[PDB]
Amino acid sequence: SEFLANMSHEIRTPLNGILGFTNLLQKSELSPRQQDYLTTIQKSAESLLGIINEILDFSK
Amino acid sequence: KAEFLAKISHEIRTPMNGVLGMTELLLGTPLSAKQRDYVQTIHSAGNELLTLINEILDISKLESGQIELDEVQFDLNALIEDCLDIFRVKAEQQRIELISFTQPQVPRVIGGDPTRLRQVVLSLLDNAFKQTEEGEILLVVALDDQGETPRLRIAVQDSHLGLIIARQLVRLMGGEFGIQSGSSQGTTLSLTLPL
Repeated sequence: SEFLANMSHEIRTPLNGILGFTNLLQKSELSPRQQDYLTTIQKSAESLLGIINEILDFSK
Repeated sequence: KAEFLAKISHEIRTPMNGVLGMTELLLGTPLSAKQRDYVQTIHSAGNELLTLINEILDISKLESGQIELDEVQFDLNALIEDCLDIFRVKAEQQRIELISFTQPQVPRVIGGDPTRLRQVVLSLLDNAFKQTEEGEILLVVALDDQGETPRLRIAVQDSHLGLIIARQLVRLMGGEFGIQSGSSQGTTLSLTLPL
């Protein structure tokens, strides 16, 4: 199915950007709560990137 | 298959709202100008991405018989003119001449699903600018009496996953959705609906 592949790619590109900026923020000067708030974003975004990886093989 | 997408888009929605919620709280805590720029960028990209996902879930629910369309009287021109104002600001960042032209015989008020029709026309406009470079984008609202009862025609010509969702909506709306293109005339996306 081409839709799932298109949906995955459409989601992946912003998603790597999210992770990219999240990483950058993690390297910066932030409080533990901020860092903790960031760790949840990373976890959620990484989990989301795991799902769309399934979808992209599922289409295959 | 419609329930398979709805299940997928659901699984994808939950972590997304997790990201946005966290960014929302981050925006409320002390941040440097650069940090806030990063967080604001994560928040903008996150919302655009949640919007698409919700539109994917929305159409899947509609095709799974799980929800239905809205049928209410509603000011067509106001809707059209609300969508064009969303793209005015981008027609002058992207040196584009955005024009509109509603026909004489078109009624002001019609019945249908306003919020989802708004999604459709915005999707055709979004496509249009992304395919156009310093040209003209022409949105036309007209009537199409070909096929017994008179029918509303909304077309956007210019000089793609949201467009697929837009086409499914038009079909559930009992309409047709077509694509025109000529070397001299540019590409035209149109959607003919019942009145």
